[PDB]
Amino acid sequence: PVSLRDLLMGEPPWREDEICVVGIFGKTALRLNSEKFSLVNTVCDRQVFPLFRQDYSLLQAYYSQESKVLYLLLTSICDNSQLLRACRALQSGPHAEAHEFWKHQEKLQCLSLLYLFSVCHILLLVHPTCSFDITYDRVFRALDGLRQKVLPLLKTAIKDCPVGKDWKLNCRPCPPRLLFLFQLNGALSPKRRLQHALEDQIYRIFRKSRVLTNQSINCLFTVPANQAFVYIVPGSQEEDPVGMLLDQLRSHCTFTLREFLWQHVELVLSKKGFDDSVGRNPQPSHFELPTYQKWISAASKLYEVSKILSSIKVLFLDIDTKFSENRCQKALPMAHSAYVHKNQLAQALRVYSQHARGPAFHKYAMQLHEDCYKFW
Amino acid sequence: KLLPPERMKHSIKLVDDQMNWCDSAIEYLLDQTDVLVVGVLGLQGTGKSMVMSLLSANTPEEDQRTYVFRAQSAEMKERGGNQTSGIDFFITQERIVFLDTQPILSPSILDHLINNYNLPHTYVEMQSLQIAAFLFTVCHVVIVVQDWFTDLSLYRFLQTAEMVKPSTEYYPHLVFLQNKARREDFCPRKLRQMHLMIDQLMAHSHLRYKGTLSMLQCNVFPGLPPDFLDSEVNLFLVPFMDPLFSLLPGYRGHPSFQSLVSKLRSQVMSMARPQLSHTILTEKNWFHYAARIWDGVRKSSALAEYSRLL
Amino acid sequence: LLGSLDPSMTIHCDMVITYGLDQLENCQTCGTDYIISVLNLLTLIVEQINTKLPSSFVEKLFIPSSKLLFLRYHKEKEVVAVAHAVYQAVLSLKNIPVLETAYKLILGEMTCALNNLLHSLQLPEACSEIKHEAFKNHVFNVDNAKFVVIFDLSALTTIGNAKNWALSPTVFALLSKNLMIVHSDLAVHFPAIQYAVLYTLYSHCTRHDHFISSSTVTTATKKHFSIILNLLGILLKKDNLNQDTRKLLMTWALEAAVLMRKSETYAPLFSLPSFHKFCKGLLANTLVEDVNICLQACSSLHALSSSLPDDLLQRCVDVCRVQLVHSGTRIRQAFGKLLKSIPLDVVLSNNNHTEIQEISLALRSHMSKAPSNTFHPQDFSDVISFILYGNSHRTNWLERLFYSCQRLDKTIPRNLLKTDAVLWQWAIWE
Ligand SMILES: Nc1ncnc2c1ncn2[C@@H]1O[C@H](COP(=O)(O)OP(=O)(O)OP(=O)(O)O)[C@@H](O)[C@H]1O
Ligand SMILES: [Mg+2]
Repeated sequence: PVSLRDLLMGEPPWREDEICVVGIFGKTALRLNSEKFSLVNTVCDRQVFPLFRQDYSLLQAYYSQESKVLYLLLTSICDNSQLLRACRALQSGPHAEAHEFWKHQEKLQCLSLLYLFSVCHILLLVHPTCSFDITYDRVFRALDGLRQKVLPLLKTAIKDCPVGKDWKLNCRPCPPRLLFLFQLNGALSPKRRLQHALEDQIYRIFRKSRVLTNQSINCLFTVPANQAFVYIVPGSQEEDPVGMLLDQLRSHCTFTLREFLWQHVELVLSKKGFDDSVGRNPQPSHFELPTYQKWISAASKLYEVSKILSSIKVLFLDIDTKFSENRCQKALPMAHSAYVHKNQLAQALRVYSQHARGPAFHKYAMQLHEDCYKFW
Repeated sequence: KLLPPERMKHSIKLVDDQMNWCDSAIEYLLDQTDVLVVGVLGLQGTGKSMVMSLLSANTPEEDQRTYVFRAQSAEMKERGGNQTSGIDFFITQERIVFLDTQPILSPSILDHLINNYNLPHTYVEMQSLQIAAFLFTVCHVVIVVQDWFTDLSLYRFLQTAEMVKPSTEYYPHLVFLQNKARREDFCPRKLRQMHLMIDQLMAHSHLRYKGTLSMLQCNVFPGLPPDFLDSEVNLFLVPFMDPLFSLLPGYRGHPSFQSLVSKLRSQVMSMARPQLSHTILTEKNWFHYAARIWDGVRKSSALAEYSRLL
Repeated sequence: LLGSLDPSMTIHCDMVITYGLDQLENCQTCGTDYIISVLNLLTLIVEQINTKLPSSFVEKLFIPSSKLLFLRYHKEKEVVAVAHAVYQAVLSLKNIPVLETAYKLILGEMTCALNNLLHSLQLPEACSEIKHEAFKNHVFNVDNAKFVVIFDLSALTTIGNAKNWALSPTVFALLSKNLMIVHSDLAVHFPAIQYAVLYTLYSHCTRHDHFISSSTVTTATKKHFSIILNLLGILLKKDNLNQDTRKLLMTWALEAAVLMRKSETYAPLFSLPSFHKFCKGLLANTLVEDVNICLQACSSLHALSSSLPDDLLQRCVDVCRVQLVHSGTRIRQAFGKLLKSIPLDVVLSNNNHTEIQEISLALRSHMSKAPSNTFHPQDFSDVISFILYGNSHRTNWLERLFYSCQRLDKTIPRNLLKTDAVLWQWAIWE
């Protein structure tokens, strides 16, 4: 378990080995043990992550030789672990600076998510509750637009790589498969019914928003057409070790997640691939199983990638900022057409404040004050 | 001769399913002044109906079938659907108004609209903002119900809802209610972190989210000194509903559900009652004021401007 | 193969010990099926070699660098169960010289964790009489120390719940005086540690009838009952106790109260000062916000109503008088039954009722304040209707009215809001 940046720099014992990359991302509550680490610990059957152990984003990697599967974890502001640190730093060290700080964090998370979808075969989404979050519909739409725009730079970055022919054109091993993992959280066979209902709801919502199309090539990700892609984690006494220890002390004084993931990993490890298309005329989908060195050759080049900064600045707090700026600009004419001069200035300022406001009111207020003072 | 006005056994709808005003609550209002209005906001299954019912005219010892605000059934959770729709109205014998609203950004509502201007997602997003703005301008206190701590997406929605209100600007009080709290959430170490995160996430909200409803003074943490918290925000925790040595019960690490519910109800009844507008309103006048506000919110300009940006 | 024979031979112990240690020292990043087998083998080795294990084995099995201490941090409950079983097997040996080594190592680790927790709150160190050199400089995280303390207490319960171990720090003395620091400030920030310590002490004391018969082994347990009563009385008088801890204290107090009346041979035990402190704590637990706590205290006072000095009966009379007017019907009946058990020479004597005097002070304080003008016409109409006609037209309605008449933006004790007399007086004044 080492950082992704510290792993691409450096293998001979397993250089030639067919591996399958699996990515993990989502939101996590303020808990002692993150749900992402538990997933890797249970799938690998070993304590991979031990217990009690400017930029707020991180990418970790881990390779399991017994299963030939590479795991990639992503932690960002969406996780309460990093948000706590961000708030703590903000507490020690303006309405406009905080907005920009949060916007920058969101942009960094978006860039990391974009990179994760280009170097993975299967992606998992975790959530602390069974209810589906609809904000992901907008997040995915915003990610697809950015992915379809920085495509030439990404392809030119890996142009000189032994990845293959289809990989060089699509800038990805194959259309990734998205899997969902929900937590019971005391809710509620009922589990199967809830899983089917959630699958249908997610499919319909993503289909109406055009996120999922008939052709698996233009889509950012695909979902199985006959297998299950939604898993609900039931409650257990594993979490909160203090409670488990207390219960044990009191007693002394008197499918599965692995199978759910293997049903999808086996397809990639058997060169069969993923075939999902219901447009009555399916087209062949590219697929390629690389080795450790072959995959690293492309991952290292994609991780180092000049024009991405300018292309990512066009893409959310952007809508809120634009709305606030528009409101302030519209309110400015009313105050500028209202006005010794202290009384007039105060009246104009009050009228402007009562007319409109937002996240960029200080700039407009200062501009109006300067204009009023320069006219007398 | 000095008989009581009337009594209500169940809540009535204040806003229809199609966002239509319902003029049927005036039959229970009087000409009395100094009224208190309480609102609620939350996700699909946080438990807004149960909390509103237990805070208005219900007790935990009763059955969920007698709640004034219908709760979710066992069969409804199996399909991932919502229960409350529109806006509900209810007044207790103490002359306190309680308003229950539908979930915001609900997947069930969106799915239902699918099987029926650009995309339904924008419509579902705008409806939530409209309801939030209406509640922010016609209520004295607004309670936010959450299942897990720090969604990080609810704060942005709360701040943007305030920026599109209809129109010395009035700002109601805000209460952060964490439902289904566990033992690990009742530790002082985590409590301090929760307070710090809340204070830092709404440093420029303008809402009255701090200064009152301090669970530290309600004896929730007997020996915790007040100086342990740098700033106390309006936060409350509600946990999951429920020879002599061998009969000792298990250790839970937090007070009983009934005790916490009673404390929260006691504190909500003592909330301040400022003036909504520049005129002393009565129980009957507030109805007309709210109706006018709803009519103006539906046909507003700021909301349309924000909708055109998506 | 090892389990076939009985522990009455002299087989090669070095071979099996080395074989087990070799696998234990290299079982960190292993599967769940292998760790369980290694731990089971270790338990079988310890059980088979009875009284023939050198001090080096137990010494190397409980050190900071030992792999056994890190194997209890597993997520699955099965691994923790076998890990605890190993501790139980080592603590169940009949060889006193080797048992002391493990006992001291466990106590040292506990002291190190407690010291780390105390330092985390910027407090001085404590428990320097059981410190160990193996943990001279070790740092434990808050979650790690909080976990090891409870784990060690649970492990100690093995010998604490024994039916007959002459160690220097006895389990009773350790949990009653060595770990007394957990009740000063560690209870507010880490109530789980205090609960675990109290639970272990209660479990060990209930197995010997709370050492009431002794108030070789009899002469050693001739002063444990007094210590138990003193601890219960001191901890009950605290006004900043946890809800879970108070319930356990009430259960223990009620059990002890019922036990002191089981036989007449315990009559001379009612003159010790510890009994007076215990009774004071019982009286202090009454009139609290928790109905169940009050019921338990009332039951405990009723069980030992007699044989009590007049100084305490006089205090109980006032408590009963105040509880006669309560919103709940169970409290009224319980306190009425308790009051009927006091002789008439005390109930009708001319001593002052201090609980009745607090009520007067609260009413006076409320009347001396400036009017709030929060009483609405409807409230007045309902109150007057209930007096002039007998119909209140409201379906515990007094407390709701009182709460609805208060404003948080702008003094009566909360424990007095359950008394009907205070509510009626306040309503009439309003
Ligand atoms: N603290 C709690 N302990 C136990 N069960 C709870 C708790 N909070 C909520 N529930 C249960 O979870 C469900 C919550 O749904 P409820 O009808 O109370 O409101 P809601 O989900 O906010 O409403 P809607 O679905 O109309 O948006 C109910 O079945 C309720 O019984
Ligand atoms: Mg509801």
